Amino acid sequence: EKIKPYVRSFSKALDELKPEIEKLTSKSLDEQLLLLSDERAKLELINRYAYVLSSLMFANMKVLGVKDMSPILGELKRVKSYMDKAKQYDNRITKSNEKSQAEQEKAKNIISN
Amino acid sequence: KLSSNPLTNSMRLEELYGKYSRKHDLHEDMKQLKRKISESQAVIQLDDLRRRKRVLRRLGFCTPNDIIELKGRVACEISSGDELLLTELIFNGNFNELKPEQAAALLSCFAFQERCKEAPRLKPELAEPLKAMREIAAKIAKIMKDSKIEVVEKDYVESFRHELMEVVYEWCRGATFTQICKMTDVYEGSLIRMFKRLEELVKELVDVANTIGNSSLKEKMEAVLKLIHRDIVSAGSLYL
Amino acid sequence: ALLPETDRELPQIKHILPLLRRGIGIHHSGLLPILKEVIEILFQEGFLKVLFATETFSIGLNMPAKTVVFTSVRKWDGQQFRWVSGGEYIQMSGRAGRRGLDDRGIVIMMIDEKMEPQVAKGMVKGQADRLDSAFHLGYNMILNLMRVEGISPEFMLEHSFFQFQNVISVPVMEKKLAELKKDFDGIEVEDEENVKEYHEIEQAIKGYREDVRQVVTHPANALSFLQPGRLVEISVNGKDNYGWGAVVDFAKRINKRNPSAVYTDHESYIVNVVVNTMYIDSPVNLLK
Amino acid sequence: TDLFDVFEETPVELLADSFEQEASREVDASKGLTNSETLQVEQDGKVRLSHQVRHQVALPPNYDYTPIAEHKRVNEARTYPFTLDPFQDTAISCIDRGESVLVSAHTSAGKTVVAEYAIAQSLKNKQRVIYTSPIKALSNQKYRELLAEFGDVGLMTGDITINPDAGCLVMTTEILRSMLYRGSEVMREVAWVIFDEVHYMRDKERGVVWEETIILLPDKVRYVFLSATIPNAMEFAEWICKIHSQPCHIVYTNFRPTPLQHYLFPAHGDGIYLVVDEKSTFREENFQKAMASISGDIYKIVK
Amino acid sequence: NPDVLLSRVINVVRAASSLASQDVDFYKNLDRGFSKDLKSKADKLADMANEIILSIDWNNFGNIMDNLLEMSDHSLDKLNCAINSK
Repeated sequence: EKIKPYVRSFSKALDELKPEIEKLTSKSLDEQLLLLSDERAKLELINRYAYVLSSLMFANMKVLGVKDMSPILGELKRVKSYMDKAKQYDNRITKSNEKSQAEQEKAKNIISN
Repeated sequence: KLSSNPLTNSMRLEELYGKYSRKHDLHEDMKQLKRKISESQAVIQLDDLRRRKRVLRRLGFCTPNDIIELKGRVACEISSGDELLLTELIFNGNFNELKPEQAAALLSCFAFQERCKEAPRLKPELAEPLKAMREIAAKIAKIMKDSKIEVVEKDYVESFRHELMEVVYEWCRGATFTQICKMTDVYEGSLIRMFKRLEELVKELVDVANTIGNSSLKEKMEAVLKLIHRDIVSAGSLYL
Repeated sequence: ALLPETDRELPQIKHILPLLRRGIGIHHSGLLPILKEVIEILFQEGFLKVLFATETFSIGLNMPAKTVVFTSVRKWDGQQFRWVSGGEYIQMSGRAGRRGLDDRGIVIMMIDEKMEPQVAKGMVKGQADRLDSAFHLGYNMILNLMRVEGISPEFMLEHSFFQFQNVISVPVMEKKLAELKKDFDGIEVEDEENVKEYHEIEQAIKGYREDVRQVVTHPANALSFLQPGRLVEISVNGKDNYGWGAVVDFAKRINKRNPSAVYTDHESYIVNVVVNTMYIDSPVNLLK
Repeated sequence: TDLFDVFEETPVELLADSFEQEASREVDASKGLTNSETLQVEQDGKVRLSHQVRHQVALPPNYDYTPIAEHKRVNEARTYPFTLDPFQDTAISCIDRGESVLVSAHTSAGKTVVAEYAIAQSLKNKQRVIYTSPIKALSNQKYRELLAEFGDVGLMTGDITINPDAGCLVMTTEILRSMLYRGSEVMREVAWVIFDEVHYMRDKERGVVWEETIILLPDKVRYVFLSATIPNAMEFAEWICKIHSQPCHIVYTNFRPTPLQHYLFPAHGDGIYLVVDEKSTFREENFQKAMASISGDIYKIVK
Repeated sequence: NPDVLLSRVINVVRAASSLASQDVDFYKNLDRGFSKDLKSKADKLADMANEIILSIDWNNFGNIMDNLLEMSDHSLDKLNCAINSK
């Protein structure tokens, strides 16, 4: 009367997930990085698979319901950590384009000046 | 349910539960003693190996798939000192900005290990390549820290006793063996024994430069040899 | 004369000669490499009547004497100024006595401490030490082991003496493992399988009522009902059941000895209860 | 924002050849330092001294074994006019038969006699033999001790390498292990290697090498091991025989060649008392007198 | 696109918060059919994690996690040094 709704609502999540998995796990992880020459996009592709695997092993431990959730949780903070490095690097790159455009637009004003 | 359970205590079911319990207590200690065996025949030697194998994939010394590189082969050619750092110190080009007297002071930190007496603040053409090599060694200690290896940076860095730099630098400039022993309290044959270990590092640096095609290093190293292999270090024995 | 020119006037060479002219010798590694062997020559020529040596002349064979004299009961090995044990000392005893030259060997040790007899039985009459390998890992090893293709870095690990006692401990347990496999198979045959489905309910009785013991026991509760004389089931930590009791009083366990010890509100209040089931050999005189 | 707060947020909740062997000897009675005789004299004027010898072999799997106590050496690769004390006779017969062997004996017990049988044997097989000594000073010692014995002996060291093209080679473990990783051509002509000072594998720094080299050494070569009198030697024989699949004999003895006398000297005292005899029997009451003595001293001792 | 797919993963973890919401000892104590059903539902998670192992191909999970962030260590070392040398 209470768990009988959630079991459908839990299993419908994975059935909505598993054909996305078989497409995502279709090409091997070393193969798909070999398609992308972008090393910056490689850092997104690698950590995404670890974030998914950390998501379900935590959730399988939530299905197992062991009261000891400590070792599964700290590696998630590493998984939390290695996405933080990515964005701060990119903001340097994007604002580096903001810097070189600041001169070329200013210098060609001086050519008019 | 215990009321609606068939055989609640019927036909002495709790004694039969005791017959189930002692079966459970024997069958349950097996899987705890099997895992006492199953965790016994595990090789204890891969876990620190994989942390080391983590490191060798980092620095270009090998591939992620365990294939030896030239950097690994250069590390295979070095056995006198730190095969990690000397492979780093060569490939970073630190010996390019050195003289045959300058580099050997940087090599003196590697053929000598025992605790000795503190040198003063040294010459700026000596402390600077010492200042160059420490941050490289600080970088390696960072990755070994990253590989969860119990390494103190300072114990990684200041394991290298840099007090015999001034001896070898001047022994690379034609000095007397009498004069150079007065610059420390380290005993004389112990200084001879480390020069003859320092020969072995040149024997590597003669050979390591052959592996790459860096005779610019090697001819500079061969200048060090005659600045090493002379009056007292060149001697022979009496069993021979 | 075999040395070069300027080397023949080094002061360590100069001052070591007239001691040797007296037949007095010094042997340690801080001497020159040439000075190590030539003193061993004249010791093997016997013209050195006393040697003062470092500990590696233990290893130097083909040069024994008659008497080995110790001046030091203990030696700082870098980590401990320790009594020398037996198998250390027996190889330290292995130097005295020339074979066809001496009838006896004389071992003398200097001491200024009160040695207990089991120490002398443990040092002088001691046993040999265990050859147990100290295999570790090296970075130059790993790239060598990946280099030599037919062998692996795991291949050295297969035959390791560093893992040997954990290898030897397994045939001890496989004897015990084999027993219990048959010791189960006699009690494997259950006359009715429903006791297992009972067991999973019967342990659920001891499992799901186990939670309520952690729930009945709430720290700030069972309060405004602990007036004295009240009937109470007395079972400290669920393992020492003292039956039904009667409340005498309660009081706060205010710990002024170190206020940093903060009690849960079970522990912070101390209740006295009279129970009638305390065993006759219980130490009534020791509880506070 | 933060995606990782989904994990923080709340759920919406409602062995063979094992034996002990006897051997003995007799030694002249002497006072040493104590005022009377150290031990009881024989009626003949000696003092008789006995000692124990142990042997055991680690058997290979599927190996049909003939006991070496049943073996006879018809001809020696190396001559010895003296009396072969049968811990030496047992092991040279193993080297005569062609087997790996451990010798766990004292430094003066006679480990020199046994291992040198394997040297001329390869020379009587026209093969090359290798002696591994741990110390350079021992290497120069064992070169001089063996080159004067045969002459076809070479040296490789980190310091000085003379005659790599000799039939025998006094050299180190670290010469040898590196040549395994170098893949040296001398490793082709080897059927026999002597290991000196085998109990050095317990070193926290270098003891890795005496283990790592042996597993790198081939299953063909029968080995010679000179180790000290050690108690746990047979578990080592399991470690030898498993990894090479060739038989490994051990030779244990308690044999003490020169008879020793243990005296205790108090600092700034004179009473110098035998506390352990030649027969390893602790004098408890002389020791009591040694401690009851307690309420530059070298010059007292030497003169 | 990952913003499509990870948003599908977001719903799964939130529904994984929906399953580890309540206490299951009321219905699992009742029937093995309830007990086997989530035992049937847990068989997905053993099989779904095994698919990622084939992409790689409890103490095994530690051997998983260091290898995952490992070339992730390698990337940013190349990403900064592509700009540090620039």
